[PDB]
Amino acid sequence: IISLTYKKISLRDICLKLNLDSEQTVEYMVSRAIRDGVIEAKINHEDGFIETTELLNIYDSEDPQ
Amino acid sequence: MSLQHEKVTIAPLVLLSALDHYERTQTKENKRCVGVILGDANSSTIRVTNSFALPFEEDEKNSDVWFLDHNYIENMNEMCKKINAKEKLIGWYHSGPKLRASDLKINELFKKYTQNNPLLLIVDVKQQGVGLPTDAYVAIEQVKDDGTSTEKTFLHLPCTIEAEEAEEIGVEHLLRDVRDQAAGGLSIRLTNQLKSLKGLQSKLKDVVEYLDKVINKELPINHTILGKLQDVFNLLPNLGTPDDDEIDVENHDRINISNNLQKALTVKTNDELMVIYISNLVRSIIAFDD
Amino acid sequence: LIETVFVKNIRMLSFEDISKATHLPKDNVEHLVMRAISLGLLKGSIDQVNELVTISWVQPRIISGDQITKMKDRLVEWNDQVEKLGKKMEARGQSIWV
Amino acid sequence: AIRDEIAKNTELSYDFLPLSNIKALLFFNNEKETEKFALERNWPIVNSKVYFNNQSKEKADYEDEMMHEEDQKTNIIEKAMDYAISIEN
Repeated sequence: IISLTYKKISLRDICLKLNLDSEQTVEYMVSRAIRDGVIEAKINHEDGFIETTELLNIYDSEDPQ
Repeated sequence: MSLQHEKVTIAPLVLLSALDHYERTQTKENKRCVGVILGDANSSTIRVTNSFALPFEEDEKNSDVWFLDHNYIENMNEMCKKINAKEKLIGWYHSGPKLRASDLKINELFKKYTQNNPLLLIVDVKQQGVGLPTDAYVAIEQVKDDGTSTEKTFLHLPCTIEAEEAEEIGVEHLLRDVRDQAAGGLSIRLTNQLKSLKGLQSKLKDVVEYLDKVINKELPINHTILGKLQDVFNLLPNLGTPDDDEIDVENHDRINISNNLQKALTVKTNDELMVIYISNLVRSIIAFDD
Repeated sequence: LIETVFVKNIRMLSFEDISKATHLPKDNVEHLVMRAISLGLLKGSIDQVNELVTISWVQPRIISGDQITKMKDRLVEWNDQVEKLGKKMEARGQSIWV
Repeated sequence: AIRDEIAKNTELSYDFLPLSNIKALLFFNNEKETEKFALERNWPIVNSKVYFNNQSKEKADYEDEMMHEEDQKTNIIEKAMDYAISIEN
């Protein structure tokens, strides 16, 4: 939910929203989860936020086949 | 005189005629047959309506020695003029397996009767190849950039076949076959597809080994042959361009209609599925009284 | 300019390669290309934003001993390419060749 | 076991961590252990930035190097051939 609603959101805010313990703790969550593709995002470790990568419009890709 | 031979339409009647005359003189073992070609000219398409044989004995010591009856020709022409008066000399057919350079001197002889540029129609009587058994040529004068003066030479004319409405239905009456080159049903175009692709693959193989024969075996260099290959390379399609991405998008669209129509027919057949089963229930009642 | 496009199998050139060949600034590569179009010795269009000259048509010219070899190899690649591909097409759709 | 699992996940997340940020996440007690672990796992540390993307390229290349491959991905021609022959039985 947090990733869909806020495209770019610092881990700091997620801690506030979902009461996670620290920046690290949620970092680990996302890191494991995107290997599975659940969240479908990429982390910005230097800038301190999660940047979502879902954008859509695969009627330019070859996906429909 | 002129070049107006851009298309040559050939009646199927003439091809059948050519084989009949070839056998009824029984010219075999590298003997030739020559007959006149009658038909229209002064039109970009050349219409081959009719032919008739001329007596022509071709030597076996040489190819430069032949007998041809000039007096015969006019008589055949005036008679056929009485039948239909749209027929004039437009050339002569040679029935050899392939082309000769002693046909050039014969070509010049028929230039006298014509008011067009003589068509040499090599009617093959060997039915070689799955495509046409006709190549066409017309004798034309050129100079060329090599340093060659006043050449006479034969330039290939693309060959096509047209037939009249009465003529075409005669074929249909005679034959009932379904034609390995036909583009009919799904299975038939599937066969045409693989046949067409391998057709190109054969011709391209010849060019590659023809190029070797120029540059190691000293076949002649000509700018008409090199120039055509240049065109191929210059207008060659390219992929990964924005043209390619639109193709793929056009390609999903066609895959989309197919998927819709696949689902549509499942509904119709499932309707039949039910109705066989209802009919069974009724027929069970009938069977019990029976 | 006509030479470099034809002999290459690519038909896009960065101005950097043309500038170093003809010893021109970028100002004059843009004229040179423009003149080729006016005369009709080449036809194409320009990206001064990609900084390419994308040529799309080359005038046929005389073809010499060296070029025939270049022309030839291009034809071998395409000839082999149909042949490998036609095997798949023989293999696929086996049931129906009717 | 914990280090390798974290090592996999971090490839997706980003392309580089400074050396210090690697040591905390992948649980070491020496910075020299961190760097040696990276070399053996096929990450280059060049200017104190790891390049997770090396090993992933290398694994991916291997897959394309073996050949089982044309039909698993299924060409365009293959799909269209399949349609017609299902109908025509």
